[PDB]
Amino acid sequence: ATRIQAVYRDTGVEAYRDNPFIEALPPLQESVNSAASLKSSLQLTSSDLQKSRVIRAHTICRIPDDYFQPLGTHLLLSERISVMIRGGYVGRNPKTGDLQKHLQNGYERVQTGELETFRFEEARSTAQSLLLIGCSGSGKTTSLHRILATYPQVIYHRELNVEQVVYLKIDCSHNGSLKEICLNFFRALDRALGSNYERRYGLKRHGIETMLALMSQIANAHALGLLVIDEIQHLSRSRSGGSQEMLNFFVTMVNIIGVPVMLIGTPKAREIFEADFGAIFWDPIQQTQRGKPNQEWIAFTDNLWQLQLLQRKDALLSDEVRDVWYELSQGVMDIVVKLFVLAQLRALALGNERITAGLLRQVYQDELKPVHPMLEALRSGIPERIARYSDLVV
Amino acid sequence: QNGYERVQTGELETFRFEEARSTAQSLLLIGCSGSGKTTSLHRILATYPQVIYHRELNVEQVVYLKIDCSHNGSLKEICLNFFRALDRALGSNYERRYGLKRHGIETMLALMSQIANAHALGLLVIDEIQHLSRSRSGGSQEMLNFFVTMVNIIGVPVMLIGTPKAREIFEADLRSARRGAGFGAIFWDPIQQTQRGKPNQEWIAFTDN
Amino acid sequence: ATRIQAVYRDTGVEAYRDNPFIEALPPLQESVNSAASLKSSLQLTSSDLQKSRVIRAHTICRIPDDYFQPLGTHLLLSERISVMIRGGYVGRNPKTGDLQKHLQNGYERVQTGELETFRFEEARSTAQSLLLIGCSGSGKTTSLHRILATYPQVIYHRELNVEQVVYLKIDCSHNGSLKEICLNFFRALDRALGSNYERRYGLKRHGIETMLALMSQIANAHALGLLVIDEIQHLSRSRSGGSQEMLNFFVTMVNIIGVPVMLIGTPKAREIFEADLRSARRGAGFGAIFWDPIQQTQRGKPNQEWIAFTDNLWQLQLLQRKDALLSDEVRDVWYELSQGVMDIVVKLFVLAQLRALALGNERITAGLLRQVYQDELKPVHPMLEALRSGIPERIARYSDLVVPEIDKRLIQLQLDIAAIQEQTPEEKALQELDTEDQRHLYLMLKEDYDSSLLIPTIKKAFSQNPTMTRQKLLPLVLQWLME
Amino acid sequence: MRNFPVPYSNELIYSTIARAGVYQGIVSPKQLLDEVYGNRKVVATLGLPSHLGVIARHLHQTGRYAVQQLIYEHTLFPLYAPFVGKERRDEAIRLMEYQAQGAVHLMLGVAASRVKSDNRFRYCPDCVALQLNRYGEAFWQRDWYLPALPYCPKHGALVFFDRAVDDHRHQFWALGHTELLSDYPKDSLSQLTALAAYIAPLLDAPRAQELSPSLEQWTLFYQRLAQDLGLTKSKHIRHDLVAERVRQTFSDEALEKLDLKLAENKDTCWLKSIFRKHRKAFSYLQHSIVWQALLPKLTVIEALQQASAL
DNA sequence: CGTCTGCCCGCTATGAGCGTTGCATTTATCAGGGTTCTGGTCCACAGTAT
DNA sequence: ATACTGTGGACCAGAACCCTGATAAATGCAACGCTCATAGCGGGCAGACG
Ligand SMILES: Nc1ncnc2c1ncn2[C@@H]1O[C@H](COP(=O)(O)OP(=O)(O)OP(O)(O)=S)[C@@H](O)[C@H]1O
Ligand SMILES: Nc1ncnc2c1ncn2[C@@H]1O[C@H](COP(=O)(O)OP(=O)(O)O)[C@@H](O)[C@H]1O
Ligand SMILES: Nc1ncnc2c1ncn2[C@@H]1O[C@H](COP(=O)(O)OP(=O)(O)O)[C@@H](O)[C@H]1O
Ligand SMILES: [Mg+2]
Ligand SMILES: [Mg+2]
Ligand SMILES: [Mg+2]
Ligand SMILES: [Zn+2]
Repeated sequence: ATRIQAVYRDTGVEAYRDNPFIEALPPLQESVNSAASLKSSLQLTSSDLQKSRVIRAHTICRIPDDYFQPLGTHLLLSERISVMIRGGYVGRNPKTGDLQKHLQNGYERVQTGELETFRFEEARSTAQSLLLIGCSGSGKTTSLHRILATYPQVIYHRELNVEQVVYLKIDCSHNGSLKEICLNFFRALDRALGSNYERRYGLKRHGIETMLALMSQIANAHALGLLVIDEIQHLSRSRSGGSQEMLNFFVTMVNIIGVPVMLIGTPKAREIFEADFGAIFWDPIQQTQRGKPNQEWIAFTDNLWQLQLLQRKDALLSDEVRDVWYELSQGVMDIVVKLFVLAQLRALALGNERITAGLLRQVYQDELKPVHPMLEALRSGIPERIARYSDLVV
Repeated sequence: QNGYERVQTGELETFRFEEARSTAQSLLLIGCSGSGKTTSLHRILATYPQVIYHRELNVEQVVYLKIDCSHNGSLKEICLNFFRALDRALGSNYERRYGLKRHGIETMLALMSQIANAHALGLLVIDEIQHLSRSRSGGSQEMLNFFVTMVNIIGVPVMLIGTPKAREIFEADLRSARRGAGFGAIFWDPIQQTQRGKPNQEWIAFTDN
Repeated sequence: ATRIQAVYRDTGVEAYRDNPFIEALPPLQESVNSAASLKSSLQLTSSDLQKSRVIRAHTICRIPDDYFQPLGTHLLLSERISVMIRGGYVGRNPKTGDLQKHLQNGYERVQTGELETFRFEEARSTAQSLLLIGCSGSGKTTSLHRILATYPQVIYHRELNVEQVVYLKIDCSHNGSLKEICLNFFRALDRALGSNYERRYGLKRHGIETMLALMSQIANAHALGLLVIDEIQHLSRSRSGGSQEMLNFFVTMVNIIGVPVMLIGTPKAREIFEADLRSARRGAGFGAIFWDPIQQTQRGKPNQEWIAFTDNLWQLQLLQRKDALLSDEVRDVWYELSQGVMDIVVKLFVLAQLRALALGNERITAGLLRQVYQDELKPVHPMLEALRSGIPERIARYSDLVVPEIDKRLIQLQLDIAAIQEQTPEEKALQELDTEDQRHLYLMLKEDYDSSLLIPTIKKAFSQNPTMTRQKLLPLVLQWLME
Repeated sequence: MRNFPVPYSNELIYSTIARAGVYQGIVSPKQLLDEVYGNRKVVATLGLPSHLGVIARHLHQTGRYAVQQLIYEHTLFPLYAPFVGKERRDEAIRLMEYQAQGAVHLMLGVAASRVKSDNRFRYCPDCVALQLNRYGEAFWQRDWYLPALPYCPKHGALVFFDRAVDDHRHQFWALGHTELLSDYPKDSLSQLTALAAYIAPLLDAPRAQELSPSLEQWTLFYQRLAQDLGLTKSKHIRHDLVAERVRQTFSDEALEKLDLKLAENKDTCWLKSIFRKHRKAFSYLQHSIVWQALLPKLTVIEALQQASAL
């Protein structure tokens, strides 16, 4: 809802030389500066070390919300998202008369109710697709809230009157019913823009066939850049005939309509995709990269370690603590931060103001019991034993 | 806008235009029946006043709101009981205006967010989660999908209370287990007479008082 | 909260005889002079002229708020509101019985006995619900704010534990709603009483009928004098509901509550009540006192109101190059410039001095007023020419127009006044001369001739005799000049 | 509405409002009026539309388009303003900016068409190709919809097909490319094309903003112009030179296509009504044909210059 | 062979999602009057025949 | 130089209209009704011993 006037750049690539849409974005950045731009941390300062205990407890508890570190893959993800969000505007140019054809055709599909109806054969669409499969707790949503936060959402032009929306994010309904995805697409463009599309398009009882074309034409009423779909595993839980319907509609949209789409899901949602696109697989971090310990694990552990807020602490880290972390957490990105925060919270509350391995073990075995059974399979490492359950690596 | 011109002209190489909300965390509290998990919550939450009205702005701050599950067990009565417990703390008629039969479950979940942002809701405690273990809910995995798709409600950290029968049946998947114990799962137990061969001062003091 | 104990004066009128509610009000025997004493004005002396230009700018910026000159219609409005306030308590007599007991007793006496005829006409409300329709920018709100604040708001009684609220003020806002007035009445009663009536009666669950039902109870419990709804012009018809049902709702308000009620509006709002106004029906009521701008001419001669206001407003000028007498040409021009609308006539004079302090010479010209007119009256160009046209439809369509945000523009005027480099020759003369009460002679005789000889001559006389009064100083400085 | 299309160069506002509903998948004719204006009683009009200002508030954030530019550059109002009268010209805008609709046609007392005469939807065979190639869209244009002449000023004759504005009063229709545009053998009257070319530049000319000669001014100008080169006898109308000029430059079939029969036998003829002292508003056709007949080497704007100056 | 005391399974009860239907609702149809409009009128006025 | 005739401007008056209210008919639309799938249940059948 950040209304920003647009002032254009002058791009270098000849394919982008005319569009206002692709010349309104902030420039793409080299991988050297991109890694430094993403990183953020806490202010700290030693003035708080001698303050009261209660004032220190909340500062300790504010660690997991304001602490992000770029790993190796995020620098690839940022580049791929930038390319895949810039490549979706070269076929919808309003200056040379291309958006008018892409928008005039969409009226015919609304009239007849078929998505293969075309009026202008000259209209060509360019789009890309991706899927981002990773183990639960690996922090894949926050990556798509920090990579995709450089681009402002709503930019307003003045030569035209188009209010471009750069990115939009929806969540599939838990039941996976074929009407609620369409009814929730009109509830993100409804808040990010401040309008009432839902009342004029959803309350009037239409069939699914027309409601699907209304989406594809409203998305081109503006200049939609990215429709990323989170929580795709619920699609398997719908009624019969819907498992394939929106695995064909979401490839019709990419091929014909021309709006890029990326899908994000858990490993147990891979089966419907494989029940029959570039694939990026995310795995929990491991220290044992080939024959020597990985540098990323050590660097991240030191970066997190320098945020302690205890009056009497060990400034230098010991390798036994690192081994305890890797044997109690198995490297999934959610357990480590919560475990460290809980351990130092218990250390502050008890009176022993320094963190030890025994305290870590006691906190892990006393406060994280609903999580132990699944981590037993990860700790064992047996492929057959780890093959059971869901949401695990396959 | 100023950062936008500075990044367009080349002076500034980075900016943070807007960041969405990423501050939704939950917690579960399970203990044996009769251990006092409700009178140890009403008295703790009786210190914070519920309704706060600000003159400078025009919002009412509902600090906390307590819902109880029904006797049979289904999601729709929980969804409607949110409204039935919200219209009493304030003076309003949300139940008849919004709680109609036409709306589906997903519409109610997407509609709770607007009211939870109109009034700055702080905490939402759900107790007696015991009744939802097995019932005509349409499926254990579907009800678990409901309790995990309750993330789209704007922030509003939630606390879940149930008997030890709820834990094993209810948390049996990693993606839902990590959200139940998002801030540590507090477990309760009865008082022990002998700590390590020495009488506990807690039991003695409680019995004497 | 002026909780004065009720001191019971005696009024010789038979109708107001021995009423505890009425007697606590201020007496009315010399109220005509009191009504004509509403006049207020700033005090300005010749000393403020030699100050720096920022101080003069502040002094000019202070003129709009503390200037008020009573006119003909103010006396009529004061007398009418006094009649409405004091005649509203003949029904709710506390010492004797209420109205229903009186009617029942009259019926029982006319049944048998020898009371031949009894009239059941009773009181229509208790006084007519005046409707003060007038064009926006004429000065209704300030007139009520001053003539309704001379009555103490709360008269806390002693033997009866009741509060005698004498007047009240509801006020709508932009894009209001029908239920908003009912809610705002309860909310505004708390500020006048200090209680928390909104907690128990201000629930949103209640329907529109229940709000009025509770309003009747609370208005009967507290002896209420008046209920002044204001700015009906701000309401939006379509948002609340049916436009023609607003008249029904207002009639229901007038009938149920029973206390005198007076609405305010603009000729745009007249079409809501026009159905009852056209008919001469008794019971519709809603008498209208029309507010009209000041007329220039009367019987083919200039109206005395216009010149009386003009000279009084023209006495407040502190221009350095100012002439004593107002020229006739500007008198002719600003009336056609502003059509006599009360608000903008003062605003043009306010802006003229600020513009002249920066453009150059410190005087008033017709071109300066024209320039101010094209500068800061842009939103009100259509309404002014609609008033010039004289067709009622043109005036009705262009009502409710007001200039936005003049106060913020005044600040940037002052800031622009602050930043200047060059100076006038009179500024040099006052700076170089010892202007400590010696300035007055120089200022009063500056325009006779050039002051080049005057600057050292007054110094010569003053050094000749340092101890003088200005009264004796004037003959000597006059005598040495002619030599 | 959040995205109101900007009008193209030299098009009617009706096609703009139509493209404002073609662009967002609104097919129910009631919803378009519900969203654009908010009232279900608003009418659809070709030429001299009303309720303008609501159409400009949508384009407000663009600082260019305003009420005056919309009415003068994007309607058919320029044809009626200069000739009828100055005060009526100045009051038409204030009568038209607001919600009044009935008074618009009444006050400009020339729109008594009664039955919809040539209000069938019209287009041009060659212009659509140029609009397609330079824009990618097709729209209604002010050049096609001249009130009387059914001829495109540059070329050819307009393609009538069978529909009408009275077929659906509450429907805005945009031109459909997939709706076949079939050519027919061009049957053109060259005099009508020349007249259309002569009258075309008045539509887009800045100087027609405020110049409206007065009624008495019209009378004196016509008397002086008639007496300049000898079109009037001593206090009598010649009745022969005026007829032979218009018959030399215009043939009778052009006049019947314009439905403007001359009547020398009958005393009541429009040509004699023009030369007598004027008391009512006159159409642009009569002034244009008189100007073309009396002097053939003068433009419309400079003709109005000479008419108004003296 | 009674009976028996606990099993099942076709069944009953019930949540979840969608589809008509009477109902209010708007729309459309007919008699009528008076009003501005334009069609036709004329009459003083100016220029020629005796 | 004045009666006779065209004539332009001012002027009566019937007429198409057209606007509006009173009444019947078509109709879209929230208002229940229905259907579908799903989980537990008590009379009935095979069974089986003293
Ligand atoms: N690279 C990282 N650097 C710093 N903190 C991280 C990183 N990755 C994850 N985190 C932390 O881990 C948490 C992110 O987890 P979530 O935001 O829930 O994503 P997610 O739960 O893994 O996505 P799912 O399981 O597919 S719904 C936050 O507390 C982050 O601070
Ligand atoms: N600390 C305590 N001291 C005394 N009584 C307690 C204490 N905690 C709980 N109780 C008793 O427990 C009862 C409440 O139990 P409750 O929390 O309703 O159980 P559950 O959580 O299983 O519903 C109260 O009647 C109260 O008397
Ligand atoms: N006698 C007076 N002297 C100076 N200003 C006056 C006088 N009477 C009215 N006004 C002006 O009228 C204005 C307020 O009245 P107005 O705004 O018209 O009421 P409302 O807000 O109801 O329209 C004030 O700004 C004040 O300057
Ligand atoms: Mg997420
Ligand atoms: Mg409990
Ligand atoms: Mg006011
Ligand atoms: Zn053409």
